[PDB]
Amino acid sequence: YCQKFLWTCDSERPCCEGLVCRLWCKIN
Repeated sequence: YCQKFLWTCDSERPCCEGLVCRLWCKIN
């Protein structure tokens, strides 16, 4: 799955649509 908001993402792990992969997955 994509990483949920508080689910810290890595640049190897995609963020959900509308979310940016910062330190953690941030919503726009």
